[PDB]
Amino acid sequence: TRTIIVKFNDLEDVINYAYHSNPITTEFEDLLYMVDGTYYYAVYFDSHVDQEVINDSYSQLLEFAYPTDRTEVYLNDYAKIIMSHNVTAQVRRYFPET
Amino acid sequence: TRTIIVKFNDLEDVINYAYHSNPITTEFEDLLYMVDGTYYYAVYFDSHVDQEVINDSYSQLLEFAYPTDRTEVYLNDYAKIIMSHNVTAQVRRYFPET
Amino acid sequence: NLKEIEQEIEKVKNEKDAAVHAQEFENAANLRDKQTKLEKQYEEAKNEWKNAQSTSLSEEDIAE
Amino acid sequence: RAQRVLAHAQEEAIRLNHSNIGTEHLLLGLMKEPEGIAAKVLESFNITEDKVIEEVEKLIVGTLHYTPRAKKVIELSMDEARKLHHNFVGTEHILLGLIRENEGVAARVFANLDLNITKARAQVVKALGNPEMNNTPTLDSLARDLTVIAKDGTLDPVIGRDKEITRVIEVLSRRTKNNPVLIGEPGVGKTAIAEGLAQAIVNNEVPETLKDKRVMSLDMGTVVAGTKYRGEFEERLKKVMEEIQQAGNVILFIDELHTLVDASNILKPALARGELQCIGATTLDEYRKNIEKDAALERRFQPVQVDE
Amino acid sequence: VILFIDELHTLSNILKPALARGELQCIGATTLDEYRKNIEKDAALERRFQPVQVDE
Amino acid sequence: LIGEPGVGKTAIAEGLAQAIVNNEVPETLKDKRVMSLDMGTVVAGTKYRGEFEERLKKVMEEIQQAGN
Ligand SMILES: Nc1ncnc2c1ncn2[C@@H]1O[C@H](COP(=O)(O)OP(=O)(O)O)[C@@H](O)[C@H]1O
Ligand SMILES: [Mg+2]
Repeated sequence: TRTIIVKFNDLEDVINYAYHSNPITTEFEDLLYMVDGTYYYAVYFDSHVDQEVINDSYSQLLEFAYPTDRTEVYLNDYAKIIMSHNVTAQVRRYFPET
Repeated sequence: TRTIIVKFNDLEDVINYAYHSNPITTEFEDLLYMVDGTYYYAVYFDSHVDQEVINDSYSQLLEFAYPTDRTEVYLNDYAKIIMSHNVTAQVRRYFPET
Repeated sequence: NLKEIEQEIEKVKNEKDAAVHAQEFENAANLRDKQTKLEKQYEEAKNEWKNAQSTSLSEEDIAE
Repeated sequence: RAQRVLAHAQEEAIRLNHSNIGTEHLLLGLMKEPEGIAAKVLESFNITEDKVIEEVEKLIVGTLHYTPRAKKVIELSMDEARKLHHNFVGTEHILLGLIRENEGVAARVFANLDLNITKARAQVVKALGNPEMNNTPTLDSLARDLTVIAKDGTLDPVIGRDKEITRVIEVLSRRTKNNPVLIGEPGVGKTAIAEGLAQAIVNNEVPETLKDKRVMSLDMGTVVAGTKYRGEFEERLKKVMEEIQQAGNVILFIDELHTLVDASNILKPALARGELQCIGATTLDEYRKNIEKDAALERRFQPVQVDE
Repeated sequence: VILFIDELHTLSNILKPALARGELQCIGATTLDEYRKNIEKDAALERRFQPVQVDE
Repeated sequence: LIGEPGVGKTAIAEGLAQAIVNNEVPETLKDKRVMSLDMGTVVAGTKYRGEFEERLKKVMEEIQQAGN
């Protein structure tokens, strides 16, 4: 699948990934969802990206967050979109480093 | 295998082997390890020494020593090298007769 | 009162092992010779003990 | 312990110029220390340093911190040290922690290099293992062993009860009625006498006769499980008895001996025959009211007074 | 873990593997009638259990 | 054997057994087995109905068959 989701317990973990992670030099589209305070990170890859970069990212998120416990359909239903197409840039611009 | 490891409960057994044993006129390299007071004896034969001679020497070792209770990897990690490349000779030259 | 030899035997053996653990072989041989001497003295003490190792039941032992 | 891998982690982070310290860095450090058990075990699976370096480079300042997954891996490795390896943690514990947490860049490298997880765990266990690969089950369950506690050193010391301990020692050395009874008010130290006897046994103070005899406190809490079934408690009493018989090195401490004097007809032949040696603790009033009345119990037990 | 067992009187030698040496910390509760009858009459329970009277 | 405690009744039974072993008894008791039975052992583990009677009956039948 080209749609992954990971689970950030707190916005501190999101800030940690935005600052201290150097993701693979790849192009992708990022959306941030929130339900009951839990942050869900959804990134969508175009038709030219390999699943190896996807597992590497899912591990860096896994190095900063947890695997998703909610399906994509459930998040598209009940989760409020918080950020789209720019996650790291906007948290870096607003939030400072830990 | 090319590595023979035997365990000496005490130093007296090491001296007993050093003086009272008559190994086959073979070429080998020997080291003496020590963990928790227990002594371990390792002998490495050349590539040209046959396996039957290895087993023969191992069974000659068992007269004065017990079969090893720790693997070679654990010994190389944790055990301290007490003597190198000449165990019988150095034990004989340092400690006197029983 | 023979206990005053076992403790020094234990101390000498522990010092023996600690000394050989540090690749100090001359001190090791000296300590081993001392340990052998102390072990022989302890064996001699045990020998005098078993030589001292008869008691009879008297009328007073029963009166008590 | 081997902290040089943790020391590597920063150095390899600078060398690769990464902004974090991940599980792949820890794997690179395990490679950096060839002496390690983890390095040898992973080398046995043809997983060597240059291949790991190439895989990490294919896969993946100053504010470098261990990623939450790296911290989780370290915590798991400490928890894996609960394999009776005390506080000290080694490289193979770290490798086992990485194996258990099959998530992260290290897990991705293992999958990419086709390394089996269960086989690696078995290899580590065998490397840590031993290459070369009587008892009273019921008594050890319903009774409290005092000699093992004394050997462990957890038993509290006994002070000043030298005369009582010597009296117990000389009573136990008799041929016919070698069963002492400790008579005293509650809370004076009657159980402390048995504990001190166990300490003397451990400290090699007892004579040659009691040199290697265990002191097992037969707690009489619920040995009488059911008072209505015929023989339900008699059966387990007989079982405890023949277990004590088959291993003739068990001294038995029975607190509140007067509660058992239902079991008189079973304990009487064994005590009179010499298969069981017993130490009892009772009160003077209870002793006079129960044990002194029966002449059969007097022909077995010898009173010892424990004073406040 | 601190173990709580209500109706303690419904429960010694069932649980000495953690009560003889105090491995289980019993924090149970019972009435005075069910305490004097079977808890006060036991030697092992007197060694470990301490009566905490609960007031009206 | 009737007597005060500690007079030697069990000693009397043991002496009879020793006389059997040393063979100083009449011919009718030359090779008899003196077997000491404790009733607490017989009653041990007898919760269900009829088990004690069954055990005692088997013991008696064995005594009758052996005859010694
Ligand atoms: N002589 C002694 N030396 C050390 N501790 C003692 C001594 N006598 C009693 N104690 C302590 O005081 C407590 C008293 O309990 P104890 O008198 O043994 O109960 P019981 O008399 O019912 O056997 C024990 O837990 C023991 O630790
Ligand atoms: Mg009798």
